[PDB]
Amino acid sequence: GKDSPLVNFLGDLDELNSFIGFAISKIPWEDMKKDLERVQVELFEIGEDLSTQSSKKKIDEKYVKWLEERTVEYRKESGPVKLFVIPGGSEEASVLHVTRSVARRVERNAVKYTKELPEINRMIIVYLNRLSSLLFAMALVANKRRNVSEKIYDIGKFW
Amino acid sequence: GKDSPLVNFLGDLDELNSFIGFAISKIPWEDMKKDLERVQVELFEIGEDLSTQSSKKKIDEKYVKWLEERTVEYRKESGPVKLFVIPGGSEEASVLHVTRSVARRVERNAVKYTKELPEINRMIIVYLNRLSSLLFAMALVANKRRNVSEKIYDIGKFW
Amino acid sequence: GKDSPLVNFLGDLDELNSFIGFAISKIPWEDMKKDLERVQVELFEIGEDLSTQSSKKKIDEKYVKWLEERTVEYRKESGPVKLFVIPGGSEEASVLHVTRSVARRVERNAVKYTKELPEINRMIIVYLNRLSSLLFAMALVANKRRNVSEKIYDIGKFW
Repeated sequence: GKDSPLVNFLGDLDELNSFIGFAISKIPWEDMKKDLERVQVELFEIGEDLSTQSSKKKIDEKYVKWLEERTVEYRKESGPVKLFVIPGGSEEASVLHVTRSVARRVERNAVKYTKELPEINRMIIVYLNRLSSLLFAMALVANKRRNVSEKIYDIGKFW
Repeated sequence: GKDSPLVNFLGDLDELNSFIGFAISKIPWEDMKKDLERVQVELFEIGEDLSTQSSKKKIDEKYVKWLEERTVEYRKESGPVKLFVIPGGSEEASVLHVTRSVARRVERNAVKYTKELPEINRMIIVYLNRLSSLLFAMALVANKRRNVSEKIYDIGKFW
Repeated sequence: GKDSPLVNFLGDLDELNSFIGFAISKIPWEDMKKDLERVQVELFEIGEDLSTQSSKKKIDEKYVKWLEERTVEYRKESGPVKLFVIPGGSEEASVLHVTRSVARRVERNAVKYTKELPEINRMIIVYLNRLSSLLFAMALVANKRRNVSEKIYDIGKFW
């Protein structure tokens, strides 16, 4: 039976994974390609965690850790940015922002699916949350590397 | 708490805003880039309207007006087109059509969110409706500027 | 009245149709462009089937047949591939995978819409299911034609 919470969650993961594959094909920098390729493998691990109630794979803090550390490294390169950043700029940053918004849609759906499947590993939602911040940091670096300035809808805070 | 109607509406606005950022990065014409960049700022204003029950920003008829006037200008350039237009053609028109279909998805979701949040400013749904027609008109002009003919699934009407 | 199951189904078909239009604009091979252009026309026929309770157009086995036969031809060219394929590679295969994941989202939604509209022609869901496999086969051929190797998250089976 389809349309189930599990099938839909796996479907959302695949959609996100496919946009990531598209971002990788449009980004020329090896550091970002390497990081994103690791995320794709881990999205498959997340799917196996979900599909086997954490029996075959179990997402834990180390997965989340790596996302946070890479996020810190990209931000070190881009430097501080005013919030909010209007998504866009270089085609590389633009595709990363699209991918980021899809990751956020999967994150919201995951919270909803957890209501129907309380057994879902909570670390999965944390991973998804950290992933969107990593994608955001990568988009900032993409524009910097492309000599493109960030467009801001200024709310008075910076990151 | 996430998964709420407000958080989901804001998430949909961000996804649309990100596709618009992607369309801008793929379009070489300054008139379209200028118009789309204004829409991105206004999507942030729409988000603030929603988030503050129209206290900090309030979408009104003038926002919608500008969308309609620009729509008329693009259509003046493309001339009449038979309906239905099969989405595609130049990469520029194709990305505009994708963006248009996402705007329509946000518009439908907005109608659904209004059921859970009757306080939402109705002008927001009107803005979203006009935006998809503007994106459609821009896609027609994009193909014309690219010497690409529109593909038609003819229903006997023209616009 | 919007937000209805019919309006949402038609909206999902349009979103899928628009991504297909985008994939066509990014693919240089005439065989794939021809096949995808036929799918776009048929998505409009599916919309008319839905909108007229199969009165004006009626999706039947021959539609599905053509999808399966073309799928077999692309697979003959790509040869066998290990599963699971991590979506991505060439920009052509990447956009095809994104389109494939959207087709799968429309397929899942269709199952849900059928619950609210039991009159929907069941062959429509079958068509959507076959379409995602065709898109998958095309993505394999796209990478082969681009000298790009498939990335695999190996589950021990091949197709």
